[PDB]
Amino acid sequence: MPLVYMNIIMAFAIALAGLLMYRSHLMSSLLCLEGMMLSLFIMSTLIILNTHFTLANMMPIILLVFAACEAALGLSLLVMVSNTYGTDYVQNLNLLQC
Amino acid sequence: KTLLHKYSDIPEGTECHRKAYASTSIGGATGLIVSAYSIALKPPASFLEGVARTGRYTFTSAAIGAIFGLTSCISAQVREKPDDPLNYFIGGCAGGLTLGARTRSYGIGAAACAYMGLTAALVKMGQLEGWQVFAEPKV
Amino acid sequence: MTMYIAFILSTIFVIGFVGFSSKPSPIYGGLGLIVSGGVGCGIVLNFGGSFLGLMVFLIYLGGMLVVFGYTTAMATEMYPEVWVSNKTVFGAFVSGLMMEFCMVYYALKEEEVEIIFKFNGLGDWVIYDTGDSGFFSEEAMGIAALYSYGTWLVIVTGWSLLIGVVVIMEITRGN
Amino acid sequence: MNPIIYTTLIMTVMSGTMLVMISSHWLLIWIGFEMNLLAMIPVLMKNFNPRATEAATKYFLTQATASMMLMMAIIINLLYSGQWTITKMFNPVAMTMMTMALAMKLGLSPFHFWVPEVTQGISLQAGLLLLTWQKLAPLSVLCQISQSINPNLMLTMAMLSILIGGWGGLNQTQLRKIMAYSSIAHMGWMTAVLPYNTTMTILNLLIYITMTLAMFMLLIHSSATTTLSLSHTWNKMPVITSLMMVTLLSMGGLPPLSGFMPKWMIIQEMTKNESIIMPTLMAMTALLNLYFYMRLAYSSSLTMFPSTNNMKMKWQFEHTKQMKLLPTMIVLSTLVLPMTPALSSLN
Amino acid sequence: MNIMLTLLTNVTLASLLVLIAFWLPQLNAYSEKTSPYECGFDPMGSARLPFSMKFFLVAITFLLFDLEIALLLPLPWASQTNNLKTMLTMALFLLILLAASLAYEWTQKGLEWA
Amino acid sequence: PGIVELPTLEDLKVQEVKVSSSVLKAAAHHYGAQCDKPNKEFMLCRWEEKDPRRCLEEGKLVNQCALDFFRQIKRHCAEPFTEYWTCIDYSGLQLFRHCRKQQAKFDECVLDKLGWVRPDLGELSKVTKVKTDRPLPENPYHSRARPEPNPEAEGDLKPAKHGSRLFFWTM
Amino acid sequence: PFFDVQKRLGLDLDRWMTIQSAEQPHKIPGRCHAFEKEWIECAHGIGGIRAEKECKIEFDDFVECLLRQKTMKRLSAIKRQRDKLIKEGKYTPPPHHLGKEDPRP
Amino acid sequence: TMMSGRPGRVPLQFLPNEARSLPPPKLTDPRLVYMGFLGYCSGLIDNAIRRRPVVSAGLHRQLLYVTSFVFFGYYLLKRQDYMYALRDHDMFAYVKSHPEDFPEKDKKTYGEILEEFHPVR
Repeated sequence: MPLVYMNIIMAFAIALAGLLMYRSHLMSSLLCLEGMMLSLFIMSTLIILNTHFTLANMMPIILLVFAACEAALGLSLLVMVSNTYGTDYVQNLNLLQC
Repeated sequence: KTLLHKYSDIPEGTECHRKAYASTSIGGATGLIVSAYSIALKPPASFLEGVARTGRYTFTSAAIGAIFGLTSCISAQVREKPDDPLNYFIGGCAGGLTLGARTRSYGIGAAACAYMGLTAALVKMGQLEGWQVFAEPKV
Repeated sequence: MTMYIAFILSTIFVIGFVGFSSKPSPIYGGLGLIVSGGVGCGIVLNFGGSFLGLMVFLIYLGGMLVVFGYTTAMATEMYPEVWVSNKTVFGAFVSGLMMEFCMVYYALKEEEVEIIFKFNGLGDWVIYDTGDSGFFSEEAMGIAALYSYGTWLVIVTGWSLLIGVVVIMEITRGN
Repeated sequence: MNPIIYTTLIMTVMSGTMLVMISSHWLLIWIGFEMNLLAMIPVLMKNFNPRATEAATKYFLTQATASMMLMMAIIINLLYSGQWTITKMFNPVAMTMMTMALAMKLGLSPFHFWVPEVTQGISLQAGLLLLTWQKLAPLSVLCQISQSINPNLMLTMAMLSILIGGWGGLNQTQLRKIMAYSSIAHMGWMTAVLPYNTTMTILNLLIYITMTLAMFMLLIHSSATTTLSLSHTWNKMPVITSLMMVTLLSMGGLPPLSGFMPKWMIIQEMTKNESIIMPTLMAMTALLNLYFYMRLAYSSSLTMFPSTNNMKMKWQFEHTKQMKLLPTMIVLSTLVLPMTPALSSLN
Repeated sequence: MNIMLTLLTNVTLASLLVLIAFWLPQLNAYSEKTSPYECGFDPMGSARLPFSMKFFLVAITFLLFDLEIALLLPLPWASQTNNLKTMLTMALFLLILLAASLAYEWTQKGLEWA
Repeated sequence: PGIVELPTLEDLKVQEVKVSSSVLKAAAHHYGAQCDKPNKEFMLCRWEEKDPRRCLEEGKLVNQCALDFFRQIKRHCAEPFTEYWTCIDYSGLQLFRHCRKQQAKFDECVLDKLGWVRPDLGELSKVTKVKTDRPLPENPYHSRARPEPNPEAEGDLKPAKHGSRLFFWTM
Repeated sequence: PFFDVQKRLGLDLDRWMTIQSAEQPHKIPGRCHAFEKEWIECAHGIGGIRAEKECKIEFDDFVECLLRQKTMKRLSAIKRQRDKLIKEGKYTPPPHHLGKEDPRP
Repeated sequence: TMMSGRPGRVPLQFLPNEARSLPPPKLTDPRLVYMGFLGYCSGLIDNAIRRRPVVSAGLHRQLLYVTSFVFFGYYLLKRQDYMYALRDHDMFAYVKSHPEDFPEKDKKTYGEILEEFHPVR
């Protein structure tokens, strides 16, 4: 594996760590999800282009489509959370416990 | 897995110091994992408090491992019976007593002695008889 | 230096990720995401994926626009945080940059680094193929096969998007 | 939510599961999981409460992380093999990541923290959908990739699931959280046999789905979300609480009830592979689930708790809506043991 | 590399212009001159407080439609296939699904604001 | 594993067709019409063999035929061809459209002096037959022996000896 | 629970993109079409358990074509040896490698 | 796992044509009778849940319950028998094809064999 694969997988690892380590805002963690999706797009595109898997050059675009679907879902939930609590802070998702 | 290989490689009833060191390393690793989970799930108020909790858990685990290994190896040497599970039982009860001392409770000490000693004896028996906690699928 | 454009861009990508992952205010994390998207476009174009890279840049440019508006609306704070406004954000940023620098120098110097997989420090130019695609853009022809070969993917994705519009409407109804 | 929209969303969830269970391409399986999440999120919030929104957010975050990890595993397997087909996974790190993602989707500990909260937040019907239908796709994917799975990781997750599902339920007075923890324990039972025999996992899944459907439909019929609310049911509808007691006993695994057969066959299959300590520990830890099941039974049917005066009005009226499949679900959950040899049909 | 050179040249020109603007002129910066502008009177609150977006739904739908923009851009090369029947059917399927989504949001009062 | 048997430098030395891309494109149609046989033989060799080494001699023949074609052009139609390929060179895309008149001059001269007729649209793209004395490669992929398939479908089904034979069930 | 509805109904919903050696637009070959074809043909109808060891040579060749780990390692070793020789002063790159000769067309 | 990848298995087929060679389950099979009993219990539970007369109300509904359960049970029993018969067929075929792995053992009478006697004292 060339080093670019190393860097892109490192980017995915960093984004995963960011998402799993929340601070206050939910928007930042949704941005970490989008970053993970971008890293996955780059990895898939590099693999499919280096291996000349022609009929697999569409898989990144479908991955991006469902990444944007996920992003839309996240924002639509964040809007309701903000409406019900006034902020996007994760500490307010505390009613359900255990 | 290297720590487990280190503990296993030293022959039973021999090189008691190295066996105790391996047991201490294993206890320290387990304590570190427990401390990480405790810090995550139950947040510590301060970084110093988190360090204190990590040190307490790690030292308790390391003391348990060191006492278990030291007592088991010394008993194996003195009795001169290497494969007897009773040595592991004695080591486990000593570890439970150490846990009770660290927790400053007699009841914890006694319950830990019974359960931990029995578990250690069972582990030694599994070594001798080839018991598999995780079995490779063979059907 | 132009022999390793890909590596420089990938390092910039990782730095942007360490920027938006340390979680500054969503504005500067969006800045990081935009920069990383541009750099990823650069990498994919260097490997021959002009359409894909440009598409990622275009889609993330629009996506981060809605994120910016949402931030100014919901994820807003009186004193928005930069990577040097809190010890936690700066700690994360510095740790991420240091971790990169560590692996970067490690792999560049050592012939074969192995963090979780095995990586070879030889430039990316080595792996490239010597064949010719003739009068064709393989990426374009493959991406166009979504309509001739990927009828099933088109069906699934179109349904997913329509149901996504419906889902957003329902999730934001708010009773 | 307009009933047409609700039907469409439920069909979308089922179609995502069907895509997962029908596709030979990893991309399409991941697409099915994504469609399941997209459709499910609005379904969980059909009744709008702050709790419903919190549960939807938690579920979305956990499932999105699981999906991203699964996609990374797929991409790594593609990088090291060049194959998109669902088959043996040729890279161990990808296999570990995929197992983690699928366990998180299934709620296997140490990824169980979301299940009780989500179950409590959502309604009983959304809870039924979450705890019966959603489990199908990850278990199907695990069954297809069982050979590649490292037995140690799956078995560790299963044992932790059993232990935690047993422990947490002891402390619960909310019926939905109790169901969530019991689901965790039963899922731990199902994944234990995945490395050894997949048909046993399928059989356990079917028995568990039948029992969970019966329990959730009985709770919906009684309109109870807490133990005290269920306690009153004896005054209004005794038969419901009696059948609940029978179903709880089956869930505990007591012979001769149908809950016994899955544990029985899992123990047999594990023993055939020389696994003795693991089955013994799993069977013993199942007693805690039995304990909280028995406590619920004591509250509901075996002992008659105090009622309220206003129940006299409820006596006059009768339940308007009928759940057609409930009696057959009860009968299957409780009286199917004499028919175990038929476990070769799904075989 | 030509694109990189052009980008560098343009960015360097802009940065040089900024430098010349911030260093050639004379400055007498004082607090009142650098205070925020609120049409002569002083601001009441901050400009970093939340600013309600009355068109949030349209923005999320914009993301979802930019996805379709991405999916439709390959069409120019798609018309070069031999299975023009299937290509045309799927392209019209995607465009009709986008139209359906727009119609649904419109009829459900989703394109309206507030 | 084994050493790769790369051919020697001397064997791969050949006379080279040192003409620019515009010159080749100007004569491309007549070149394909005239030199089809050797070029098709080399193509068949390349595609069947799947080894560049195996087909070196046919490539040498291809180069020789191209040289002969250009030599005949130089002998009989040099100036009109020079004007033609000069015209194509100016266009960045080397389009044929801009140079139709000079192409007409070249085609008329070639038809008169050498008798060559330009192939019509859709002719050089036709799959052609090639008669070859070179044997068809038996194992062009150098594949190993395929693993033997499992035994299958022994015979008829009879009921289980004693039923399920599951614990206590008698049926 | 992989209900092979595609095989039952003869529908190629997604199998067309499953492998790199399948039909692709304009017959554009994959970068490892030969190795993938050989591996698929070797491991056909013998089961995964058998194919994992009876076609291991084919699979290793396919993986080498995909990743070029061994080829990259050999190239890196050759470059390291060449650089060490240059440092020692006992090696001199040929003029054609240095650009003193016109490469073959 | 196991039989899932058996060669020649048509996907999503409940009963292969090969099963027809096996004897059909008898309509008086105890297992089918138990399935009918389950159907009857289902009808009784339905009546109890809807607060109808348990044993007399809805005879048509109880008949439908019993008939549906027996109808599905017949095919379920047929498939179970087919699967067990396939298992036995494959097992015997494998034993025949691998004689070394399943060697015939010399039979020694108890007189020849020595088994230690442990006195119960």
